[PDB]
Amino acid sequence: GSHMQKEGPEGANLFIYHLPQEFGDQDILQMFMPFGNVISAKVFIDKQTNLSKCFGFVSYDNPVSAQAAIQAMNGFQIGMKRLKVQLKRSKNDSKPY
Repeated sequence: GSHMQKEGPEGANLFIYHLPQEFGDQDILQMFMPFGNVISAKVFIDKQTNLSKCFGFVSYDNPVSAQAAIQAMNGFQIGMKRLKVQLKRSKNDSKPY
């Protein structure tokens, strides 16, 4: 029934934050798919108050796919918002700055 949220395993760890107005949750499964398989996602943006967050996470099979997408989607802006992404570094915060 109730299961804990599946985070990426040993070696691949992908957090996608700061998605543009056409990127979003049912579409996260859509554009990342030919570079490798989906396992679980949800966007925690607290929808009723809109405090800066827009913070994400996702599960990819095995580490030969970590480093091959982690740099093709870094810094290329889509629209009025920019995408910044990295290997799982020590989790201390859930705000941009």
